[PDB]
Amino acid sequence: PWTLIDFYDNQPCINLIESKLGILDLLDEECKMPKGTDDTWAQKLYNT
Amino acid sequence: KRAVQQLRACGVLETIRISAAGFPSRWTYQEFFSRYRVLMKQKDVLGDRKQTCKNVLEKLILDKDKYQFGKTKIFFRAGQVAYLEKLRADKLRAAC
Amino acid sequence: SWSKGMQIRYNVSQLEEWLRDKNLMNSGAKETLEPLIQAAQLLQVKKK
Amino acid sequence: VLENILQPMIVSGMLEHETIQGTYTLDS
Amino acid sequence: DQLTEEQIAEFKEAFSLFDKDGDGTITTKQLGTVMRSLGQNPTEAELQDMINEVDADGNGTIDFPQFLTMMARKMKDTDSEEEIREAFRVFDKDGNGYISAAQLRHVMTNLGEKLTDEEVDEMIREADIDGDGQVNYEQFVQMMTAK
Repeated sequence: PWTLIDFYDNQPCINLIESKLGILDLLDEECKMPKGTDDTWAQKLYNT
Repeated sequence: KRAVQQLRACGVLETIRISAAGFPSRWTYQEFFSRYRVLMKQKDVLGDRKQTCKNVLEKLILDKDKYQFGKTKIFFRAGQVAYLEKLRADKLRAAC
Repeated sequence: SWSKGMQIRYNVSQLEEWLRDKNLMNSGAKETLEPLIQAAQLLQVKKK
Repeated sequence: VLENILQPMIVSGMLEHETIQGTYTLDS
Repeated sequence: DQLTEEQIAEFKEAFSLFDKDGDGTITTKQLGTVMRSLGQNPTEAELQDMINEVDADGNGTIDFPQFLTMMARKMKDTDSEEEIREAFRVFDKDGNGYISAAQLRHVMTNLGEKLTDEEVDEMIREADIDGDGQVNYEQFVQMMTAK
């Protein structure tokens, strides 16, 4: 049995980046929002 | 420097240590008997190498968790291969 | 392995007296064999 | 044909087998 | 323990054989030579220990009383023939009762206390060892133990 051995999962990072609240989705929103700018996008990332 | 930075990038060391946490080393019954005939005792030698080698390993290694018994190969933790090889070398050189 | 060199050489022997059974040393198979014998001897020889 | 017969034979018979002085030996 | 005087006299005769001075004292090299010539088995480590014990005095010569004490201390240690048999069985990988001459020669030449290849040839010729033929470990041990 492999009971002791466990799978180290990096899926939370993938969920954080790709899904909502990720920097790519926020960048897409800033692009679609008329006031998208680098500073406001960065502070949006930090706040979220 | 190149090797360590590229291994950090690849993250191979993480897989290495993860496998080291369990039983990375594996040894076949026939392979173990052939390699460890010196530590194998004549009185314990029998037709079935499985049980005899298991008993010899138990005598040599006190902790059960160190070795993982299997149907075909025995699996080991980090230090047992080095320990057994050191004992085998010492026995052989003393006999010679 | 240096250990397997003796096994290789012993098998080469076994084949050569097998040839002696058929008395085919005149055939020349040993002449095909010397590459293996040379490799085995080189492995057996000390390389210090 | 002889080579085809002997092809799987040699590896097990010659090297993998441990001579004592699908399994094939020197005597095989 | 007290050694029998017959053995003491035999030891003195053996000492006098190689004692080129005749004074009952000789160099540690011939000390080990006659130690082996007695049929006993001292380790070269034990030989060096005995040599340094003698050199502590600084003489470099083995006086007969200290030689007898050395004889007694050697008599303290006595390995058994079965131990040698098991040691040879260890190198008998085949277990057929026979061992290979060339591999035994390599074992002798390149393990632990390496000795001269001429001594290996001496073993081969004296023990009628075939150059390639398998040699029984047990017969070698028996004719070795005959003494």
